[PDB]
Amino acid sequence: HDWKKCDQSGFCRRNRAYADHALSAISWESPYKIAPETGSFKDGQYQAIILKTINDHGETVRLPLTVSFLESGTARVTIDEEKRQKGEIELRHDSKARKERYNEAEQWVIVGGMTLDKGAKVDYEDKTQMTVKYGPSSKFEATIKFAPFSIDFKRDGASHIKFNDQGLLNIEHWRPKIDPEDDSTWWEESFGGNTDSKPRGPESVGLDISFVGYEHVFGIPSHASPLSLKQTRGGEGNYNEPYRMYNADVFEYILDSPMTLYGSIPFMQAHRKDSSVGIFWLNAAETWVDITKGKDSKNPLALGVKSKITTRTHWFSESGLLDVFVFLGPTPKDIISKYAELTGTTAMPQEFSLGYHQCRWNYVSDEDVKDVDRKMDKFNMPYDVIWLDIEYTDEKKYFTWDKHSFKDPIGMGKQLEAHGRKLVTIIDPHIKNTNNYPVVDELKSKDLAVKTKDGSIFEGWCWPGSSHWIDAFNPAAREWWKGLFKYDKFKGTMENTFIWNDMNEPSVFNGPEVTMPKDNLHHGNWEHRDVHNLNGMTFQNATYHALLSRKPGEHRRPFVLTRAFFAGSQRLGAMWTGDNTADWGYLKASIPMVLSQGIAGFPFAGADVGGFFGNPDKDLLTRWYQTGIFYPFFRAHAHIDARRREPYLTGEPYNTIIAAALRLRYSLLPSWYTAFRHAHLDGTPIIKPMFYTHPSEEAGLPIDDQFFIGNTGLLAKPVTDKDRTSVDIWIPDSEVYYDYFTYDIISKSKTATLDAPLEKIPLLMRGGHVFARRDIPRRSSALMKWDPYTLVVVLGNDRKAEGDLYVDDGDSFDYEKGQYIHRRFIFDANTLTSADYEGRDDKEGEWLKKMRTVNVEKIIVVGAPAAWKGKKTVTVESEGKTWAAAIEYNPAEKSRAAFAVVKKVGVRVGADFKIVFG
Amino acid sequence: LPRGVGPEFAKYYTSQGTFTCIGTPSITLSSSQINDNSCDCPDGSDEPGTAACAHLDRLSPEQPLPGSLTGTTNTTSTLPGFWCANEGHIGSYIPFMYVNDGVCDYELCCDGSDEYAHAGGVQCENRCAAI
Ligand SMILES: [Ca+2]
Ligand SMILES: [Ca+2]
Repeated sequence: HDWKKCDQSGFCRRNRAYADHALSAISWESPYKIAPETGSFKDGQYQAIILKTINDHGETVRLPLTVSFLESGTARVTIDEEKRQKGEIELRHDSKARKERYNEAEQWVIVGGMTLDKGAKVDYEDKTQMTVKYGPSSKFEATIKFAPFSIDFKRDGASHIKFNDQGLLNIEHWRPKIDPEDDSTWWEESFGGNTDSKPRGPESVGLDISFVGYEHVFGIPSHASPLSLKQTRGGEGNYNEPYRMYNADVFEYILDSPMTLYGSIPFMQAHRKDSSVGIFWLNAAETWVDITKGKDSKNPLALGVKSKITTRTHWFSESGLLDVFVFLGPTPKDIISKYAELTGTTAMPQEFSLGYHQCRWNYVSDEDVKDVDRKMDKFNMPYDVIWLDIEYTDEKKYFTWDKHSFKDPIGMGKQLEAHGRKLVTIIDPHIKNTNNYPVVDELKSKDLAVKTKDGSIFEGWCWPGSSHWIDAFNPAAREWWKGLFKYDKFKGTMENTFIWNDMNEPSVFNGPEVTMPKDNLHHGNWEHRDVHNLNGMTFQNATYHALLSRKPGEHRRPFVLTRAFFAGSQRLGAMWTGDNTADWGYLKASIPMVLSQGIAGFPFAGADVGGFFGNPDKDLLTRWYQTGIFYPFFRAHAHIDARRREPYLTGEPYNTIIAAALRLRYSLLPSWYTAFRHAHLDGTPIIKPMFYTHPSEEAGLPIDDQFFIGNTGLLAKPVTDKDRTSVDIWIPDSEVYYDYFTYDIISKSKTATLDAPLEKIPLLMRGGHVFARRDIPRRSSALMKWDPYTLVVVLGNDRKAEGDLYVDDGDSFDYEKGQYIHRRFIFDANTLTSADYEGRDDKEGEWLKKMRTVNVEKIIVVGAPAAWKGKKTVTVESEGKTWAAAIEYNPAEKSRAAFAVVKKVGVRVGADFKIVFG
Repeated sequence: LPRGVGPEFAKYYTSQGTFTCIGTPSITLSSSQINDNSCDCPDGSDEPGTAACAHLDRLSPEQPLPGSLTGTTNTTSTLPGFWCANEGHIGSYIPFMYVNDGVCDYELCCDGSDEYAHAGGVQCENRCAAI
C-alpha cells in the first residue's frame, strides 16, 4: 500500500539526473552519432547505425536506427541495440529471461497504417545531414543530422517537433557487473517488501521531444489531472514529479497528481491556434514523462531578445525499443484519426451498453437483484444492466456461483431478459489456489500461469487469498480462457450475460506497489518489466474473444469493461476511472479524465456515478447523474461500506430529477449510438473538447469542463460545484445557440451565464445541425428498438443544417456486410433531405426488413423562418410517392426562438426523402 | 370505442367529425387524429390507444408545448393510462409507455391489447380467461 516516487525508481532517477547534467553543462553534446556511410534510403525507409560513445577512451556501441515514412504521412523512428539483437550479452543469476530488447509491443498494439510511402524522397544529403520529403504532396520534411544525432520534423515553413534538440537521448547499453557515475541503482533494488533481481542491469531508453511553438500539450491518460497537462519540474502551480504510466491499483487515489493510475496510453498531442501535432511512444514498460515550458533557444539570451515558447518533454521507459510515431496533423481530427489507423478504432458496442448500468459492491443474492430490478420499474427509472461484483462467487473462485445466495442464476437472468435487460458478472485474472477447483488444476497442468524469476509458478495474495495469475500473453492461455465462458461450461450464464474484467494491472495485494515483481516471467520469457502496461489489455483481449461465440452458430459483439488498459484497448470494450470518491472535487475531475480518454483514442469511458468510496449527499448524487448521462460509459457503483444508493432511494424531489436525467440519456440514444459509429469509423471522439471542435480558437485550448456530443451540436456543461444555481458557459464561436429545453436564444464567442438550479441540466444546441432522438420513454433501450424517431433541425445564421443517424441490430457483425442504415440529413433552402450517408446502392436481411415499419414521425425546426407563418402543410416525397404532412408554426416569443413542428411525417427511416417547407 | 379508452372517458370520443381535447378544450381536432400516433392534444387525450403521448410526463425531458396546462411536456396527462378491458378477468389501466414496446404486460393487461401493433413481431396471447 505504497508507490514509488520518482527518486525511488532507479531508472527514473538516472534519466532525471542525465537531464540535470545535460542542461547545466558547457555545450553538452549528445554522445550519439550516425555513421553516415552505414546510411541507406529505399522505399520510404532510412536505415543506419548510430554509434554511442560510452567512455573517454572513445569506445562505441552500435544502435541500429530505422526511420520509416508511412503512406499516411506519419513517421516512425526506432532505435535498437545490436549487441542485444545478437544475443552477445550475459544475464545475471542464471536467468532464462530474453536477451533482446522487447519488440512485440507492435504485435499487440498495431493493426494497420504500416504501409511505406514509396513516394518519400531524399531532397538534400550533405555529409553532416539529410532531409527527406514525405506526406501528402511532399509537404512534410524530416531533417536528420548526423553528429550529434537529431531529427527536426517540419511543415508549413517551420519545425514543429524535434528529437534530441536538448541532447537527452539515452539508451542504456548492456554492461557487466564488475569492480573498480553513480551505479547504486544499476543492479538489485528493493521496495515494498520485494527485491528486484535485475538480471539484465540497466536498459532504459529516453529522449527529449520538443513541441516547437506549442504552449499546451494533452494526453497520456490515465491521470487525475487537467486536460492540458501540467509542468513537472517544480515551481508555483506545477508538479514536481514526472507523469508516470505504470498501471497500478492505487487505493483512494487523490486529485491533481501526476501519479499513475490503472491504465496508460503513451500518446501526446500539442495544439495551438490552427496547428496540431503529436507523438505516440510505443513502449509497454514503466514510463515517465517530464514536461517543462521553455523557449526554442538553448542559450541564455540578452535582455529583450525574443524566443518562441516551446514545450519540452522528456520521455523515458525502463526497457524495450525506443519506438516513436510522429504525427504532423495539421488538425486535431487528423492526429486522432491517424493514431486510430495505427492502433485501432473503437469497437462497435453492444447497443445496450450505452444505457444506464446499475452496480454496487455487492448485490447480495438473486433475490436482491430481482428486487432492484422491480423497484426501478416501480419508480419509473429506466435501466439496461445490473452488475454483480465479487460476492456472487463461491469463495472468490471465478466461474462459480455462491449457491447459498445465488440459487437460481438462470431465473434471475430470465427475469432481466423479459425487459431486454442484461447482467454483467465480474471475472478477474487471479485464480484461487485451492483444491476441488478444476480451473486452477487446468491453469497449472497446461502451464498457463505467470512465473517467477526462476521459472516456478508465481503465487500471491488477492481477493481469494492465495492465488495464481493467468498469463494472457500466452495464446494457449487465451484459447483455454475462451473455453471457460461457453454457456454450457460457465453454468448459470446465458445470452444476456456479459463480463467485467478487474484487478488486471495486475493487482497483487502483497506485491510491490500492489503489483507483480518486475522479474516475473511471461510467455516468450519476457520479464514483467518489459510488458507490464500491456498486461491488462492481454486479459481484456482474452475475455473479448471468449464472448464472440459461446454456443454453436453464435457470432456477436462482446461487452467487456476493463480497469487496466493500454493503447489499443479501444478495440476491446470500455474503461472506467476506477475507485473514485463521493465528493464534489471528484465529480469535477471526472470530466477532464473522460475527455482525455477520448482524445487519446479510447473514448468508451466513464467514472462511477455517485463516487465509489463514501456516501454522497442527495444534491451531490443528483448532480452526478446529470454529469454521468454524458459519459460514454454510464454506470453507478458504490464501495462495500457505502450505504445503499440505488437511485429510487434518494427520495423526492431528487427521484424526479434523477429520472429526468436518465430519460434524457435514453431519448438521445440514437445520437449517442451514432457518435460511437464515428468513433468506430475513424476514431472520432464521442464527446469532444473545445480544442478538437474549435482549433481556430486559442481561448478554447485549455477548457475541459464542457464538450460537444458527437456530431449533434449539443454543447453540455454539467454543474459540478456544491450549491450552484448558475453556470457560465464559453460560447466557442459566432453561431446561434439555443437552450435544449426551452429553445431560448443564448446571448460571437464569450461567456454566457445561464440559470442552473438543481433540477436543470445546462445543455445547448448549436445552429447548423440535425440530430435524432426518441421521445417515447421506455423501461430499457431494447423496448425502444421499434419506436419512431424525431429529428431536431437546428438552424443558425445561414439557414442550413446537416447531421446523421446510424442504426443497426446492435448485436451482430452484420454491419460488416452492409446490414445497417446510415442517413445523412441536410437542410438547405426550405428543403430537408435524407440520403444514404456513404451513397450506397444494392440485399436485405431480416433486421432491415423489420426496420421498414420504423419511421421518422416528427420534425422540429428550431429557428424556423418567419416566412413559414400561416403555411399549414409541407410536402413529403419518398420512393416515388408524395403526400402532405401538417406543420404548426410558433412565433418567437420573449427570449424563445421561433420553432415549427411537423407531425406524422410517416416516412420509413431507411428511405430517401425530401421534405419541402414554406 | 377507440382503442384504450376507459368507460368514464367514453363520452368524449363520439362525434362524427371532430374531437375536442378533454382537459384543454380550446384545441379541437379532426376525429381522424385520434390514435393516429401523433400527439395532437397537449393533454395527451387524442391518444388513448397508443404510446405517442407518453412523453407528456413530469419525469421526461421538458420541451415547450403551447396549450399545455404548464406550457411544457412536463405535465400530467388527462388520461390515466391505456385501458385494458380484459374480458374474462378484470379491467385496468396500464401506463402509455408500456404500449407497443414489444413486451406483453400481462399483469394489468391480460388481454394482450397493449401489443396490438405487433412491434418487432411480438404476438401476445389473450390470457384473461385463464387468470
Ligand atoms: Ca393524434
Ligand atoms: Ca407492452
